[PDB]
Amino acid sequence: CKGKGAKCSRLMYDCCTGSCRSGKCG
Repeated sequence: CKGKGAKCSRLMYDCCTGSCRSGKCG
């Protein structure tokens, strides 16, 4: 996963916190 605030993609839940937030994990 990525650290909340890490550029993510369309939507593939790759955050360590939750989901994407405006293109940034969160």
